[PDB]
Amino acid sequence: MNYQPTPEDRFTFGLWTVGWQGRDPFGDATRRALDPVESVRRLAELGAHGVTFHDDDLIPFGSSDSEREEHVKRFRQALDDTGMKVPMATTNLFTHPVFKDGGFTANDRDVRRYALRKTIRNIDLAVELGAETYVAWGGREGAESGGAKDVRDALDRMKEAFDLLGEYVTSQGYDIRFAIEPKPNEPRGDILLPTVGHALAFIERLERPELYGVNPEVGHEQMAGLNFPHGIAQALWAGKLFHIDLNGQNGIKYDQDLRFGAGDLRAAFWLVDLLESAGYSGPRHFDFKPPRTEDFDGVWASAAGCMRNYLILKERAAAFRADPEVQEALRASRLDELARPTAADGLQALLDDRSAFEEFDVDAAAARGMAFERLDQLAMDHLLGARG
Amino acid sequence: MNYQPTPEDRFTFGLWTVGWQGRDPFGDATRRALDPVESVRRLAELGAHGVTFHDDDLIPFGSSDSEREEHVKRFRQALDDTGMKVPMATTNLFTHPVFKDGGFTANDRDVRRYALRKTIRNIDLAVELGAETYVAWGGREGAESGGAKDVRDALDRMKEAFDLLGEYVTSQGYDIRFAIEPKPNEPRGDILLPTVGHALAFIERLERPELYGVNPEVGHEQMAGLNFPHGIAQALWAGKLFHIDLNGQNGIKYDQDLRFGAGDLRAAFWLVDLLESAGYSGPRHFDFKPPRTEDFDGVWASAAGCMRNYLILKERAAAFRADPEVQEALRASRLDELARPTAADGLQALLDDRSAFEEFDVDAAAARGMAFERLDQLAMDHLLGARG
Amino acid sequence: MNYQPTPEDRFTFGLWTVGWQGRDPFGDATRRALDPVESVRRLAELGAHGVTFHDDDLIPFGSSDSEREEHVKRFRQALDDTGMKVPMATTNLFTHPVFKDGGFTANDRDVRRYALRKTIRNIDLAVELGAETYVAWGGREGAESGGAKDVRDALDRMKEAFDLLGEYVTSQGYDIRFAIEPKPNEPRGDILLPTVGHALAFIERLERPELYGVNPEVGHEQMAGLNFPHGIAQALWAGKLFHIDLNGQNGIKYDQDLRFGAGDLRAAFWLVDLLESAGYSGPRHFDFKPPRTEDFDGVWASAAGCMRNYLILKERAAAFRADPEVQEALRASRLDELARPTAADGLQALLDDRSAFEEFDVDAAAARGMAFERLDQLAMDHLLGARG
Amino acid sequence: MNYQPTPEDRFTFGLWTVGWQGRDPFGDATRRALDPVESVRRLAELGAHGVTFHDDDLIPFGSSDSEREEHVKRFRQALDDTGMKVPMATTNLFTHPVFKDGGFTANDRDVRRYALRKTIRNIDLAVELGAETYVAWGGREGAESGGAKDVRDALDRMKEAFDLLGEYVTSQGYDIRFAIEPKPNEPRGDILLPTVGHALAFIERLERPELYGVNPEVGHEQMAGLNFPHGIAQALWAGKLFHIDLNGQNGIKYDQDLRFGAGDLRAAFWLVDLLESAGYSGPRHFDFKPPRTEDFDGVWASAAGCMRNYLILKERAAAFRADPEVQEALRASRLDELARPTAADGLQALLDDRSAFEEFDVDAAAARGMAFERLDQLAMDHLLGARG
Ligand code: NI
Ligand code: NI
Ligand code: NI
Ligand code: NI
Ligand code: NI
Ligand code: NI
Ligand code: NI
Ligand code: NI
Repeated sequence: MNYQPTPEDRFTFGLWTVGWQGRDPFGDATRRALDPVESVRRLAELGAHGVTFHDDDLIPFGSSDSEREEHVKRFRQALDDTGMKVPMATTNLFTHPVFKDGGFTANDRDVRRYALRKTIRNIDLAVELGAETYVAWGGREGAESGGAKDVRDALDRMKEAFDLLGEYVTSQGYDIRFAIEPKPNEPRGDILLPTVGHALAFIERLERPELYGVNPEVGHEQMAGLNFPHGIAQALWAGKLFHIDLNGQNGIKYDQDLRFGAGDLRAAFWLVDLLESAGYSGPRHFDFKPPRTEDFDGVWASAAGCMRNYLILKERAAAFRADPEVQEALRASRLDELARPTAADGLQALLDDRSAFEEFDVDAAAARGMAFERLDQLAMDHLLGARG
Repeated sequence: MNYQPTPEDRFTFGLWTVGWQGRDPFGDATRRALDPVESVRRLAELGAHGVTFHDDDLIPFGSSDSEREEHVKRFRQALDDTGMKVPMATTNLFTHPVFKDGGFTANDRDVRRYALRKTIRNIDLAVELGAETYVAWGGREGAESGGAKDVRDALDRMKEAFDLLGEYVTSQGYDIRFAIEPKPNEPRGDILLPTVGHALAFIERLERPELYGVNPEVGHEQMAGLNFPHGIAQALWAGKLFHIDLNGQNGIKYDQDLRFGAGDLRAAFWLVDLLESAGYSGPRHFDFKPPRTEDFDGVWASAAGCMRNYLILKERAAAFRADPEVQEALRASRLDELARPTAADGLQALLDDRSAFEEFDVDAAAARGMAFERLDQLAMDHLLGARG
Repeated sequence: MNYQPTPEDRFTFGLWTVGWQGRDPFGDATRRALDPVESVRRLAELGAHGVTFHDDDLIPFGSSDSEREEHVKRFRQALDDTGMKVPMATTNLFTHPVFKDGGFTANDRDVRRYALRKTIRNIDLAVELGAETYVAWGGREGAESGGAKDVRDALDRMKEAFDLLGEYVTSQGYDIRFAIEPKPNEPRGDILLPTVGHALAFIERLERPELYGVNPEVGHEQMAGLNFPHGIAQALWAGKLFHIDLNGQNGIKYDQDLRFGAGDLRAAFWLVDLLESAGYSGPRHFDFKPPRTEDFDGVWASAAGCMRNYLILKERAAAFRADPEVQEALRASRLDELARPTAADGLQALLDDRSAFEEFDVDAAAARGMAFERLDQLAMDHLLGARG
Repeated sequence: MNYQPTPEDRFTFGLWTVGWQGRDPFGDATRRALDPVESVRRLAELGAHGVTFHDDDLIPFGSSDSEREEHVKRFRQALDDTGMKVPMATTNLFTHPVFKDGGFTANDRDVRRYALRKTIRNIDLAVELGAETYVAWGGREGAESGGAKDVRDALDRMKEAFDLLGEYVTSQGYDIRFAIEPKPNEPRGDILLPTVGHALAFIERLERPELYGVNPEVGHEQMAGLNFPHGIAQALWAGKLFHIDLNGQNGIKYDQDLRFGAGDLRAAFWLVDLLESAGYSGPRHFDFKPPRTEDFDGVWASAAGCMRNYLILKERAAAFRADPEVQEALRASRLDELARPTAADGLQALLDDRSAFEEFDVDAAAARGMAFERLDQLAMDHLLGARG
C-alpha cells in the first residue's frame, strides 16, 4: 500500500491555506508570508494538481493597474513552470473594513455596488487563468442582532447580485459556473444561506439557475451539527455539486479548518465513499489552515497529510464496496429494495393493492431486523484494515 | 394591558400536545390519557381557535372501520359544540415498530407502500373535517450509520411518495396543500431534510411544487443552532410558509418542545415581529409538551402561557415598530437603503459607473458606523417594557 | 491479527443495555424483553467478564420480599453457571413517576427520604453479589425552568444524601466505593453536576471524599462538546477514575449510546491509549443501546462490536507508542520537556534567573515549530494501519 | 423607572473591551486604537466604578523599564482625576507568538519559565494599583490534536505554576487572591480546565486552595451548552465566586462576547436574581466586544447598554421575589421543602422510619404536580413587566 498523490488525483489547495500566517482572534501571526510563486512550486512538488485564489491573495488590495499586471505575470510563469492548473477562483468580500456589514447584502447601497464591481473584475481574471468555477462565500452577509437586517430584503439584494453576475458571464460568453459556499456563522453572528440546503433552495429562485451550484465545506455543515455526507448526497441528487472543500472539524465550535481526515474520521470515510461511487469528477480541494503551532515544515506536512488521508480512505472505501461479504450484508439490510420504486405500478394500482394495507401483516414486517449493526461493523473493520 | 386570546387570534394546538402523558426515554407516564373530546372542550374555554391531530391520536391504531366511525362522530360533535376548527392534520408514521426504519424511505418496499396507504386514508379524513394543510414530519426517515441508507436513493423514494400524494389530491379535486416539517435529528441519528433549507430545496424537485410548503418548528431549527426568524424569512421570501409550529428550546440538545416564549425569548420576539409584519395569516400552532413534572392543572397553565406570551410579544413588537425613535434609528442603520435595488440602472450602467469602483472612497465608506447597537438596545427596551 | 475477547479483558455490560427493548420518546418497543439469565449466558458466550444492574432491572419494581429472593437466586445461579462477575451496581431513581422531580434533590422531602431508602436496600444487595463500585446517575436531578430549583439548596440536599450513604457503608463495614456519573442534560432540561469537572469538584465537599469517584460516560461529556480523553486525564490525575462507561456519540444532540467505536473514532483511539498507558485496571464497561432497528441477532452483533473495537484500538495505540519513529516525534514536539518540572530550582532561583526573562530570546522561542502535525499524521497512519 | 448606573453599582470594564479594534479571524480592524486614559475618562462619565487590564493593554509589549513607568503614571493620573478603581488585573499569555503552545503548560520549559516571570511582574503592578483579584485565563493551554499534550503532565505543570504564584504572593505578604477563568475552546481546539466545574476541581488540588477561586464568563459556559446560573450557584456553594465576567452569547459557536443582556436573556434574568439574592459583593465586570460594525459612538452605546440591562433585570428580579403571589407559588412548588434537611433525624432514624419506604405511598406522591409551569409564567410576566 503506497499512498503517493499525482496530479491525476486532482488535489487542489487555496493560496490562503498553506499561506495562512497564523493570525487568530487572540493572537499575532506565527509565520511569515509566503510568496504565491513559492506556494505553487512547493505544492507541485507534493503532487498537487492545482491552486485556487481570492483576488486579494494574488494581487494585494489597492494595487495599481500595472503592479497588478506584474503579479499576474509572475504567477502565470510559475504555473507554466510547474504544470499546475487554476480550476477555481473567488473574491475576498470579507477582509477590508468596508465589508463589515457585508458585500452583496450590505445595508449601504454604494458598498453593494462596489462589491459587484470588485467581483466582476476578478471573474475576468479567473477566466483568463482558465478557472471553470467561481466560488462565492458570503462571510459578512448576516447579522449579530435582529433589527440590523431585514432578511427578505437582504435575500432580494442577494438574488439581484447573483442575477447580475449571471447576466455578465452570459453577455461575455464565458464558460464559467458559480458555486455558493454556505457557512452557518462566523465571522457574523448568523450568516445568510447557512447550510447546503438553504443555498440549494435559494438557487432555484435565480433567473438562470443552471449557472449556479454549491461548494460545501466539510467543517461548515458540521458547525451546525449536520451530517456532511448526507448534505453532499442531496447536492448530488439535485445535480448541483460543482466543487467541494475538504477539511476537518471537531464538532460545533469555531471554524477549525483542520487538515482533511482530522476531525470526524468516519464522516470522512463515508464522504470519500460517496464521492468516488457517485463519480464526482471535480477538484478535491482542501480549504484548511495549518495550525499556528507549526513552522513551514509543519505546513507542508499538513498539506501532504490532506492528500494522504484522502487516498487511504479511497482505498478502504473501495475495498468495502468490493467485498462480497459486504455486498451480501447490503442485501440483507435491503439496500437493494431501497433503490427500487415504491409504486412503479402507479397510484390506482397502489390503491387497489390489498397487500399494501387491508391485508398487510404489520407485525411480521415490524419483526424483521434491519441488520444495520453488522453492516456498520463491516465498515468499521474495513476502515481500520482489520478484516478477518 | 390585557392579554386574553380569542378564536380570532387563530391559536391552535395538537391533540398530542396537552395530551402528552409524559413518557420520555428514561421514564413512565406521569399523567393519564386525555379524551380528545375533553381536550377540545378545555382548549375552547382557554380561547383557542382549533386543534390538529395525527390519525393515531384520534383513532387508536388498529381500529375497526366502525370503531373508527364512532371516534370521528364524537369528535365532530365536540367541534360542533364548541365552534373549534381543524385547520391541519398529519399522519403518525413514527410510533409503530413497523416504521422503525422510516415510512416513505424505509428500505423495505412493502413498508413504504403501507406508509402511503396509511397517509392517503387520513388525507380523506382531514378534508372531511375541513383541514386546509396536511403536514408530513419524516421522524423515522434517516439513519444511525453510514451504510444503512443510500441517501440519493432515499431522496428518490421521498420524491416518489410526495409526487404520488400530489397526484392523489389533484385527482380527487381536494383543496389541501402539503407542508413538510424538518427536524435535524431525534429519534434517528440524522434525519433526512434536516432543516428548513433542505426541505425548501427538495420541494423544487417535486412534480407539482406549488402544492408543497414547509411547516418549520422553532425548536427544530434551534437544534441545529440556526436562527429561526432568518429561516422563516427565507421561507416567506420563497412563498412557502404554509404553517408554523411554535414552542421553545434551550439550545442544541434533545427536542424539548417547551411552551412558546420559553427557551430563546429574544428569538421569539423577532419571530413575532416578522410574522406580524409580513402579515402571515395561517394558524399560530403550538407543538409543545407540558413538562412531565406537571399535573393537569399545570398542563392547562402551560397551554395558556403559550398564547399569553404570543400576545405580549405581539404588543411589544408593534410598539417597537411604531416608535418614531425606532424609525429614526432604522434610517440611521440604513435599513431603508437595504430595501432599495442595488442596480436598477442595469449591468452596463453599473459597469460604467466610476463612482462604483474607480473613484469609490472605500476608506470613507468603511468609517461609517452602522449604529446597530443603539437600535438593538431600543429593541431590548421595548421587549422589556422599559422605554424611558 | 485476531481480536477475540476473553474474560481477562474485563469487558462488562449492563443488563439494561442488550436488554433495551427499543422504546424511544417517539415510538413503541421493537424487541421483547430479555430474561436477565438469558443475557448473562449470551454475554458469557461472547467473552464478557461480567454484568451490572439497576435494582429495577433485576427485581421488577414493587416485588414482594419473596419474589425478590426468587429473582436473585435465579440470577446467582446463572452467575455460578457461567463464571460471570458483578463488579458494579446502581439504583434506578429515574423511571418511576415518583422521581419526576428527582430522587436525592426532589423538592418533596418525603420523596428524597424514599430515594435514600431505595438506594440503601440495593447497596446491601450489591455487596452480597460482590460488587466493588456503586454508581449514582442523578438523571432526574435538575430542572426545566429557573425558579423550580434553588441550586444551592439542591446541592446541600445532594451532599446530605451522599454523606448519609457514606455513613451507612462505613457503619456496615462494607468494602464498596461510590462513583458519580455526570450527564449535562436529558431527561431534565439541565442536570445537576453536568460534567466530570462539576462532579469532581462536588466530591471534595463531601465528608469522606475518599469513598467517592466518578464514572464518566463517553457520550455524556461529548453532549457538552467536551474532549472525553481530556476529562478522563483530569479524573486520573485526581485519583478518581473508579469506573468508566464506554459507548459512542455523534456530537451535541440527544444521548445516542451507540456501540463503542462508533461516533467519534479518533477520540476512542486517544481514550484507549490513555487508559492502557495509565494502567487503568477497572472494568471496561459498555453503557450502550443496540439501535431499535435491530432484532436480537443485531443486538449480539452490536455487543460483540463494542469489544472488538476496543481490542483493535488497543493494538493500534500500543503499536503507536512502541514505534521508534513516534518516540522520536514525541521528543521533537518536546513531550519529554512537558513532563519535567518548570522550576524544581524553586521560586527564588526562578526570580534570579535572568535567562527566564531579562535575557530570554522570545523571538527565537516563538520561531520554533512544535511539529504537532507530523506527530498527528503518524497517529492517523497507526490508527488506520497504513504505516509505510 | 430610571436605570442610570452609579459607581456604587460596581460596574467595571476591561480596557480591552471598549478598546477592541475589531480585528477578527477574517478581517482587519475597523476602529482606531483607544488611549487607556481616554477609555477611563469615557467610562467614568457613563457611571462605571472601575477598569481592569492585561499587562499588555496598559504597557505595550517590549516596553523599556522607563517607558513602562511613564505609561503607568499617565494611567494613575486618569484614575485620580476620575475616582475610578482597578479591582482586578490579569496577564496576557496568549497574544505573542511565543505563547502559541501555551504559557504555563507550553511543552517548552523555557517558555513556561518566561510565562511565570511575566505574570509575577504584573502581580506586583496590580497590587500597586490596588487590585484585589488577579485573573488567569489559560487561552493557549490546550491542544488541537491528541498526541501533542499529555494532559496529566500538563495538569502537573499547571499546578506547579499556580503553586509558585501562591508562594510568591504569600512571601510578599500581598492581599490579593487568584481567579481562574475557564473556557472550553477557542483559540485552542480544546482548552484545559474547560468549565467552571473543572476549574473548581483543580483548585482543590493546589497547595493553598484558599487563595484561588473562579472567574466564570457567561458566554464561555454557554459555549459548552451549560446553564450558567447553575454553574454560578455551584461556585457560590463552594465559596469560590471571586469575580464574574458578564456578557452575552447566542448558543454553541465562536465566543461572541456580546453586550450583557444580549444572547440568552432569560439566563441573564436568572443570573441577576441569583447574584443579588446570594448577596454577591464583587465587581459586576463586563468582558464584551462592541461589534466591529460600530463606530466609537456605537462602542459607548454598547457599554452603556451592559449597565442598563443589568439594572433593568435587577429591578424585575427583585419585583419577582417580592410579589406575594410568587411567594405563594414557591410554596406550592415546595421550594420551602427543598431547603429543609432530608434527614436531620439521622441515618438510624431514617432506616427505622417505615413512612420512608415500607408504608410510603409512592402513587400518591407521584400524582402530586409540581406546579412549575405556573411559577415560570409568573417569572416570565415579571421579566416582561406584564403583571396583571
Ligand atoms: Ni471553514
Ligand atoms: Ni471553504
Ligand atoms: Ni420538537
Ligand atoms: Ni412539530
Ligand atoms: Ni448515555
Ligand atoms: Ni452510563
Ligand atoms: Ni468570551
Ligand atoms: Ni472573560
